[PDB]
Amino acid sequence: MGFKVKLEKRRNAINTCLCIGLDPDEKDIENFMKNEKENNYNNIKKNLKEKYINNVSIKKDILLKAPDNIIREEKSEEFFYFFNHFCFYIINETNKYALTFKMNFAFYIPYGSVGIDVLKNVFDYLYELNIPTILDMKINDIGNTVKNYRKFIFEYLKSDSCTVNIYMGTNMLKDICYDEEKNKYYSAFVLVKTTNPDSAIFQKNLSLDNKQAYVIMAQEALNMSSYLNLEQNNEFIGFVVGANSYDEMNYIRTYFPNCYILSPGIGAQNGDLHKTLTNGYHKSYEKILINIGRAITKNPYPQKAAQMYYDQINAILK
Amino acid sequence: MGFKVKLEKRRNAINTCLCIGLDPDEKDIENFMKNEKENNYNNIKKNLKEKYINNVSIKKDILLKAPDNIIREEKSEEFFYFFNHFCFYIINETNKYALTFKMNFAFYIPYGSVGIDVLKNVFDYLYELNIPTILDMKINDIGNTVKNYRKFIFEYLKSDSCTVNIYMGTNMLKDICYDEEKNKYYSAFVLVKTTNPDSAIFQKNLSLDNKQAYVIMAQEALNMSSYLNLEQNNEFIGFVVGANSYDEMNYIRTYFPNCYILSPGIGAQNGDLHKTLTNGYHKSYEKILINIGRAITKNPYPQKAAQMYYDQINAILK
Ligand SMILES: COc1ccc(C(=O)CCC(=O)O)c(O)c1
Ligand SMILES: COc1ccc(C(=O)CCC(=O)O)c(O)c1
Repeated sequence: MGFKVKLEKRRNAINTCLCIGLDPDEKDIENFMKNEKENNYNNIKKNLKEKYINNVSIKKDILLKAPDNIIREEKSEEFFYFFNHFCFYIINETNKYALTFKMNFAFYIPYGSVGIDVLKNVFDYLYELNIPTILDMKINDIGNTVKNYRKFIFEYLKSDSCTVNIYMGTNMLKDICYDEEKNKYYSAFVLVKTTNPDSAIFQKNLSLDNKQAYVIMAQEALNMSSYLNLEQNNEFIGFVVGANSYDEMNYIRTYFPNCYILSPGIGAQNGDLHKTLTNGYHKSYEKILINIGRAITKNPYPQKAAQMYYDQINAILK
Repeated sequence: MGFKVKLEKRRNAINTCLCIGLDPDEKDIENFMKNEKENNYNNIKKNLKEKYINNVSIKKDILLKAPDNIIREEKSEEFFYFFNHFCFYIINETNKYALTFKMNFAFYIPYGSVGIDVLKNVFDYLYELNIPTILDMKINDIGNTVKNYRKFIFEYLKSDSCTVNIYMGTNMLKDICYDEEKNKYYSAFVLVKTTNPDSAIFQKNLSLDNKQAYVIMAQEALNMSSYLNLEQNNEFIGFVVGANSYDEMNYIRTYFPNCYILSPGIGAQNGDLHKTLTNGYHKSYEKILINIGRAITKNPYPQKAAQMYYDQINAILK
C-alpha cells in the first residue's frame, strides 16, 4: 500500500533513518569487475544465491547465468552483467541498515538502454525485498509530458517516490503524484535547498516579499500536497534540503512540523552530520532521511561503512 | 564545426527557423501500426529505401526486416519496430522543412530501455542527415552527477544541444556545456519562460533588484557562457521562452540581442505564431527557433502540415 505506511512500519523494523544512495559510476563497475575476475567471481556467487534475485524482470537468462560469460561467447553482455551484479552486491551488503534506497537516474542513463535495464532490475530487487525506494531524477516538464515520468517512475520501476524540480510550476505535481485513469496516488521530494556550492544563487538571492525562494517554494509544494488528497491517501510531498544548510534545516523543521525531509550531503560533502540537521528532528524519524551514497558504495567494505553510519545516526537519535 | 556554425549553414540552405518536435506518445505508435497494418506498410516501405537507415546501430536487422511482419518470430520486437518506424517516417516526411528537430526525452523513457534504443537510433539518423539536434530533457543536478547527462546527451546521442534547468545553480553548466578532459564545448538552452499555465509563480513573482527571476536567470546563464569561453568555441547557452510569453519574448530580444532563443507552444497549445512570437524576438533567425510538435506529428499528413507551418514562418520573416 501507501508509502507513509511503508516508512513507519519499516523504521519500526530496523530503527534508523539511514538512506543509502546507489549511484554507481563507470569506475565502480570497472573495479568490481576486476576484483571479481581475480577472485573467482566471489560476490557474484553470493548474489546468485540470494533468494529474491529471481524476482527481477530484465535479461534473467544472462543475469542469473553462472560466470562462464567471460569469453564463452557472450562478450557483448559483460558490462550489463557486472553493472547489475555490482548493484545487487551493494544492496545485499547493506539493506539491513537502510530505511530507504535512493538511486540517482543520471548514473543509469549514460550508456544508453543497458543501464535502464539495470535500473529496472535494481528497482524490482528492492520492491521484492519490500524496501522503500526513491528515484532521484529532478524531473520537470509540462503536464501531458511529465506524465511520461510518472509512467516511468511509479508504474514501470514501481518506485515509491522521486525527486522533482518545481521551478516550472507547482502544478506539474498533479501529473506526478496522481493518476486518474488508475485512481492511484504517489509521493515526492521537491528541491528546496541542494548541496552544490553555488545553490544560494537562486534558492536564496531570489525572494517574493522578503522571503527567500526556498521558503516560497517549500510553502508552495506543501500547499499542493494539501490540494491533492495525498496525506489522506497515505502518500506525501516532502523536501530535499542539503545537509550543509543548517539554518534552513531549522527553519523548515519548525515552520513545517510533520513534513518529510530528504537530506543529501553527509560523507563526500560531509560537513557536520550531528549539527541542527539530523537533530532538531525526531518522532516518526522517517521524516528526515539522511542520504549517504559514496561513503558506503566507494568504501572497500560497504557493509562496515553502512553500520558505521547506522550507529552514528542511531546514537544522535536521542 | 560547433553548433553556431551548423545552425548558420542549414539556415541558408533552407531559409527557415522552424523547429520540429518529435514526441511520440502511445496513441501515435499504435495508430501508426494500424494504418500500416492496413495500408500495406506504405510508409515503412519508404523508410526502407532511405539512405541512412542502413547506418542505424541498434537492431538494424529487425528494423530492416521484410516490410510486413509476415507474422513471424518477433512479437517481442513489434513495439520497437513501429515506434522506430514511426519516428523515421516523421523525419523522412518533414525534414526538408526543419531547421532543427527537438526530441523530448520524456516520450522515449516510459517503456524502459526499448525507447532509449529508439531515441538513440533517432539521434543517429539525425546525425547522419546532418540535421541540428536538441534533446529536451531539462536536466539538472550537482556537478559530479550532471556529467553523466552530458555523457548521455553529447557523446552517446551526439546531440548538438539540450535543455537545462539552472534553478539549482549556474555551476552545473561547467559540467554540461564543457568537458575538460576532451576539451569539448557543448550548447544548451536554459529555461527562462515556460508554457505551462502557472509558469509565473517563480519565474515572474521572484526577484532581485526589481528584476524578475527569469531576467536574473537569463543574465547569469550568459555570465557562465562567457566564463566557459563558449562563443570563442562556436557554442552557446541560450534561452527557452514560451511562445505565449509575448511581453518577455520582446524584453529578452531587446536586452540580450544576439542571444539564442528556443520557443515552444504552437499547435497543440494556443494561440498563434505571428501574434508577437516570431516578430517579438526576430533576429538573424536561427536565433529564434519556433518549435512545432503535435500539430505536425498528430496530423494525418505531416509533410503537408510541416510545409504549411514552414510557409507561415517564412511569410512572417518578411
Ligand atoms: C546518494 O548519492 C550521494 C550523493 C552525494 C553524496 C555526497 O556526500 C556529496 C554531496 C556534495 O558534495 O555536494 C554521497 O555521499 C552520495
Ligand atoms: C514539441 O512538440 C510539442 C509537444 C507538445 C505540445 C503540446 O501539447 C502543448 C505544449 C504546451 O502546452 O506548452 C506542442 O504544442 C508541441
